[PDB]
Amino acid sequence: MLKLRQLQKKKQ
Amino acid sequence: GSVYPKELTQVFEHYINNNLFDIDSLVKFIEELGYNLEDLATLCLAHLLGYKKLEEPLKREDFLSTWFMQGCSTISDMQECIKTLDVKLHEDLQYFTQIYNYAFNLILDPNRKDIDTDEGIQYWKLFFQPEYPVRMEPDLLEAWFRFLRDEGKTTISKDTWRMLLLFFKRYPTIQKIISDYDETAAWPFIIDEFYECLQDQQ
Amino acid sequence: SVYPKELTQVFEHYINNNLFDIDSLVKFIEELGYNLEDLATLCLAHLLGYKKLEEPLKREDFLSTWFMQGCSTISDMQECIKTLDVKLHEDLQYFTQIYNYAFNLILDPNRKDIDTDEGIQYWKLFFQPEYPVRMEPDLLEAWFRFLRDEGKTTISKDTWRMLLLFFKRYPTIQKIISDYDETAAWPFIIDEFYECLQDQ
Repeated sequence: MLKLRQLQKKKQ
Repeated sequence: GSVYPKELTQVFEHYINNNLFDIDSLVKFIEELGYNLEDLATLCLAHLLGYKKLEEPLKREDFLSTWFMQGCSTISDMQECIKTLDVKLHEDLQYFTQIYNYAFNLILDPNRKDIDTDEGIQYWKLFFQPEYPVRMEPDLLEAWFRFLRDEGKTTISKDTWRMLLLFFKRYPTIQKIISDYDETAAWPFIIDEFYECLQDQQ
Repeated sequence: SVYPKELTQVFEHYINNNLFDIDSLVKFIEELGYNLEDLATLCLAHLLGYKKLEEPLKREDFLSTWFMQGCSTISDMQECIKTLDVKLHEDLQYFTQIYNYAFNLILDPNRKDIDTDEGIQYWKLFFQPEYPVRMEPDLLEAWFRFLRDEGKTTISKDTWRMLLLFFKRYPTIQKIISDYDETAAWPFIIDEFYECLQDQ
């Protein structure tokens, strides 16, 4: 789930 | 009837943010299940929960349906269910393959058709750990990553992604590729390029 | 070259008019050592990635599958299938996966559910005492009788899946009567079966 963390950075 | 066990509904409610089981929910859920995001077992989880896209929120009914069918009401139970799938990921080549191919569909950004090479490489590093059932020469995996970078392959198609598993089982070493690989087979064209590149660097 | 000569010869041995069609699958099953009514045939179908029995199996899928498994000869394939047949009896999650899978293959093209008749036919195979989900014989008979009596002519995926879970939790008619919770999240049809079991 590395993609999930990437999505966090994009939303923040 | 219609009521799921109260304990299961409490678990859902615990995780949601502003009424949605969103990305922050899934992360917290993985954390509380006792995993790192690097853990491949988290993909079994997503698959078990029937995620199609990580960007879209998980529906309550879907969350509840899934656990009810696994006989789980508590985190403890869900830990046990995932632990079991995690073992199956390591031990059952068919299940590993399915989860491998599934990974691609989740890595896909919205509106794209291929995954970015950097994201792909990062996931290949996870899948090709020696604890997993498709094992190959470390130099070969490194040569593959290097090839993609040096030759400007900025995206990976589904066909390439899916076929690479057979590729690596069929040729676990660079030298095996040199000695057996046939360009006139039906491999993805980028795999043909990889062969030529390896052929040059002999 | 990609695949060993022996493995390509096995595929080639079963083709009809250049396809691996249903006749191919039938003969394959027979040479594997099985009868069509053996549930291990579902393990085979499932291993080879069949979505619909109506569709011919692609050369590449037949070959990729067996190669990944480390099989070249019919004898290797037999060994593989024997193992999965043991797994079908011994491994409850695996059993459940195959049970669930069966429904998808039973489905006629253009349909969302199966005929009750066909449900019952497969239920009778899945619930033989050799298999991991065991119940009172009267309970299964009561379920069949309920479907007839209440005029249930069609079976949904939801019902099919939930019934197994239902029988795992409830091996007897009396346990159902004493312990079943009609307020819980079971499908309506099993709520009806419960009431029917009480009415008698």
